Amino acid sequence: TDGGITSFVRTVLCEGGVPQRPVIFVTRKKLVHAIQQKLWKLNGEPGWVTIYGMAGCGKSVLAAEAVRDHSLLEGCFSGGVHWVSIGKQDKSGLLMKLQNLCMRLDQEESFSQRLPLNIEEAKDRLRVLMLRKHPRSLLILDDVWDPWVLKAFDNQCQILLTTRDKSVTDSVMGPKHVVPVESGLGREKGLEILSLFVNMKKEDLPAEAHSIIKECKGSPLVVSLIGALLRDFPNRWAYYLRQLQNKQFKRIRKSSSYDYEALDEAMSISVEMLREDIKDYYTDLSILQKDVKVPTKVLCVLWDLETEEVEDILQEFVNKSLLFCNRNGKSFCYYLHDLQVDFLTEKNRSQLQDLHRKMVTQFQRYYQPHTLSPDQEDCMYWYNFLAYHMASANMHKELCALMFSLDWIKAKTELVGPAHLIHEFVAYRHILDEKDCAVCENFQEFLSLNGHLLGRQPFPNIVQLGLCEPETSEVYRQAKLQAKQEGDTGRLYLEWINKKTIKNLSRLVVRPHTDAVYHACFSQDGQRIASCGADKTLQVFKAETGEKLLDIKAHEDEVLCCAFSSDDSYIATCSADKKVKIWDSATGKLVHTYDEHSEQVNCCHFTNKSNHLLLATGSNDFFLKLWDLNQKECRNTMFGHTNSVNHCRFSPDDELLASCSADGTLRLWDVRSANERKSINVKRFFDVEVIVKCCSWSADGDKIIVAAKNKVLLFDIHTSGLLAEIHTGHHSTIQYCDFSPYDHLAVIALSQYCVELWNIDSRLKVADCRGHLSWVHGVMFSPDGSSFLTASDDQTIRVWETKKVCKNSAIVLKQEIDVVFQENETMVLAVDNIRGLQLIAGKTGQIDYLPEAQVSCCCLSPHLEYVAFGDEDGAIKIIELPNNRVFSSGVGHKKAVRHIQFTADGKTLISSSEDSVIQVWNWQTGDYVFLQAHQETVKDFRLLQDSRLLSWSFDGTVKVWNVITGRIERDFTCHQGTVLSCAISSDATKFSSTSADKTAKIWSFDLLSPLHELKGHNGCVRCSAFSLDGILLATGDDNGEIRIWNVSDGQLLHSCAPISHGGWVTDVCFSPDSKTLVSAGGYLKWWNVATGDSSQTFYTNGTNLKKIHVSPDFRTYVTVDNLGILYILQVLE
Ligand SMILES: Nc1ncnc2c1ncn2[C@@H]1O[C@H](COP(=O)(O)OP(=O)(O)O)[C@@H](O)[C@H]1O
Repeated sequence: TDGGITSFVRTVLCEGGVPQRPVIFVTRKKLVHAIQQKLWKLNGEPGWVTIYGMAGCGKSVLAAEAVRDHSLLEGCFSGGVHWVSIGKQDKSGLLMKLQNLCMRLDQEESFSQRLPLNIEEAKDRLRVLMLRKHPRSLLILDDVWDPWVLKAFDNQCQILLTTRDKSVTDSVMGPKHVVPVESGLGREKGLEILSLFVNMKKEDLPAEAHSIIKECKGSPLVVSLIGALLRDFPNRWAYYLRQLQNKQFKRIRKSSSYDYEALDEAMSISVEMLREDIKDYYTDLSILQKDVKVPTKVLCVLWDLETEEVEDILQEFVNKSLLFCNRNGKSFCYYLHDLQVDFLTEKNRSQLQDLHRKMVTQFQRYYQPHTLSPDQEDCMYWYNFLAYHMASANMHKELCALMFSLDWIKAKTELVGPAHLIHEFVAYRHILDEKDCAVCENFQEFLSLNGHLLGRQPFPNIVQLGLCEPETSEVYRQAKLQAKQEGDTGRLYLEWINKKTIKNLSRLVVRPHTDAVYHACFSQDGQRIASCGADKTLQVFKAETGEKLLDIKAHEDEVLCCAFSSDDSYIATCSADKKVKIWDSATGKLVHTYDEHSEQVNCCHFTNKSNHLLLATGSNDFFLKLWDLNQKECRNTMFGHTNSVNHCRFSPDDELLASCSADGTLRLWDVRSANERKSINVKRFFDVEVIVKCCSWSADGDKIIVAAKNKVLLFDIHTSGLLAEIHTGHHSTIQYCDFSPYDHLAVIALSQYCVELWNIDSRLKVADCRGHLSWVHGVMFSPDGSSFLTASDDQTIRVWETKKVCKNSAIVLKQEIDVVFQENETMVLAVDNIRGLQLIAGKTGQIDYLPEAQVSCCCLSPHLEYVAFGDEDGAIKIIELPNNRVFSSGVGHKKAVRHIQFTADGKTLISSSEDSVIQVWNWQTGDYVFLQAHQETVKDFRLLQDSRLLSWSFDGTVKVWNVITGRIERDFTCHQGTVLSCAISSDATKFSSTSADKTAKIWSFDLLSPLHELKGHNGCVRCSAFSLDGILLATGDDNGEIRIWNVSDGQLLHSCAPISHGGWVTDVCFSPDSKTLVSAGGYLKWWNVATGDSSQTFYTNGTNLKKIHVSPDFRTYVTVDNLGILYILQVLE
């Protein structure tokens, strides 16, 4: 003990949160220095300095000491040090930590307010604050347990960690050091501690002294604890040596209790000597978890006391080394050494539940779940632990009542995201929703769909989101009522009416993982399903009900794939730990492991024939391996791939092994000899590198399908010919697929939660499977191909039945639709996502299908009775509804048909395509009027007053044709490039403005020049509308911007346009009242004329909307997102 401090060192250390010396301190200069050395041996270059050793040997104390020396601080870590206490943590654990470390480093919000909402984000937000804002700083990781935790700090920093396992760094790259600390000190130093505690000097130290140290195994933690006794009870020296002698401590699980012995004893004793009043307070600390510094306030409510008092009480404990604590800034928080938490938990075992119940009880006697303001020292403790205690006390009614509440969700998510809660629901499911209710799933699904929204600023009206759930959901009822209980307050909640129809409701949905699901598959008889994800476990459940069957902890790192053997007798799993494992599918007992791959093994499939029993594995190490489960050894190692082997399947006729890799090849090895028979280079891309993934065989084993970037390809196993090439979801990359055994069906997880099954041979999409709003990693058919499963990042696994999914339906449409608001109801005609078009009557299912050669655009004749449509090949057809059959085909159009509309009257059909003519087919007669704009291409058009028609091409030109007399009355050149949209002033028509990459020039039809150029937008206008007379013209920006302008030749009124939109702003529309402006782009969003927006609500699952259909009453809306979901909203009662 002494002084190396410098007031500088002080501040730097107090800032980084570095705990300060113990009650009694004894230098260990020999080691302190050794560490420091390893620290300079870092230089300026990032690295790792590890201090390892048995618990309580002093590792923490040592660390804090190393950075307590100006000489080392300045000129080395000039930027300071940051102490992060971590301990044993799971994914949610580490987030709670990182979140905290982030509230610390960005105290000013130098780079965004709000904490990170997940580990991945957090890691990033940190790699910045550390490589600027805090450059040349030392990070202190205290008590690291798993290697993956360091993998989040592995961002070019200089880190000094403490750990019991000297192997937590085996999973990290970078220069690494080590500094072993002996389990215990030396009799001299040991004696020193006691010497300093009792107040003597080794000389006057009783005989037992040299003998006591021997019992405390030289462990500082233990020694201090005892030295604390001998101090508070100066006579009983030989007495205590005796107690320490015979460890009278009896803990269940007798067995091999290491560090316990000595510690348990010292603890048992010291605690027993606590005054008969503060004795029950310490017992209460048996619910204080390992690695969790508790703020004072917590205990005040626990013990119905007040700040000062509590602190004194707890100060007594700290004085005996029964409790530790450090400054969090004025307010104090107290922790416990991991070893003591174990002591207390073992001792007071049978009271734990009650102690947990005592907490919560005192939390309710003082707070409300959704009331705690973010200024309370204990604010955090409650959010991330209130749920814990309730369940640790096994309180159904209490817990349920907290989780099954939007207020809690809203309150918490807004503070820490939905990450944690999504975990809680899985964890506490058992004690949570049981009975017969599904109120759990409801909230469980609720968090899936909107998880992406919750926590993100601006915090989304939780009531709205809840209104978009099934009527039959608690989430809905809670939100609905939350609404009505406010009826009239300048809000108005839109209410998705056809919410019912949409939602491809899958026959079954399973939630058994706490992290992303990477792969899942059916048992050979299809009765069961096994799924393995990033949560490190192997899971199995009945295919029929999701009824959990097995919950194994398969690996020590993410599980990339899993499969069943030919007789479902086994299940293998291969993971990132580079191991492969075999399990008894019945009992789940490990039936041996095979570690031989260098890198992570991705592929693992068994032989199909019930005869032989082999396992094939592909790995990032470029090899493939055949294992003979009937042998403790590998059987073959196929060398050959140029890159990572991503997939492999045995042929039905077990003689061949197909293999798929990143080296751009498909390959057929010969099982019986592990020899490469063929290799098929994938060269269908325009030298570029391509990765092939999923790759299954045909029924006869004579064909193989594979996926590469945007395509699925069918090869002839023999000739090696490409028998087919279907192009998938435009331009993205197929993440996974699976070929059925019938109907040449193929299911592929397109790109990001999009799932569509195609028909090879027909080379056409058959169905759109909408079920996830988070990445889909895997997907596959049951063995009879009667159904398929979906595995995703939203950590769910859903089972679908093919038949039901492939049936044609109005659940998913294209964005080409037309609506007719006819008072008593709404009517939507839409181009089906696969074949024809649907006559959807909102406010009633009444969906009527009309098949057709895949139309390209729709059209409704006011009065219904007739519907018209565009064609890919240019065809035009009117169908008459009253009959629903007899139609007509008016010849014309080269390119595919774009816009298409009926005349005011039911006769004549104006239509445009991708060329410069506008067909005016006055059907019924057979007459035609052509408008050779001679432009380049008619961008679009729209009917006008009396048989007059406004038209704009992307040549800056806008014309005013006359139907009946294809005569260009007016012709303007209002822009030097594509005219994107433009509307009329409706009222009168004195005005009709444009918008076109640049600004929004507004005019009057007459003056062959614009009234005034509005060069406001920086992104480029894409839409606009005139106030229903009013005197305003709102314009849509290509960058979510949207300025309001005034009908007065040219000005620049208020630019209400945040983003802190969600991509583009493809539409606007003033309200009759000329006060509320409705907007649509990445989502709908209402505003308030003249500064400030409004009901910024309604987030649609999908984005990139186009044209929002408001109605007369401005109390009904219809739209369609790129997810093909039909939104028919309508202001609440
Ligand atoms: N050098 C020391 N001098 C005095 N007490 C010490 C010393 N080292 C450790 N201790 C005691 O042990 C405790 C710190 O233990 P710690 O270092 O955190 O164990 P671990 O290294 O396994 O995390 C303190 O409460 C203190 O009383």
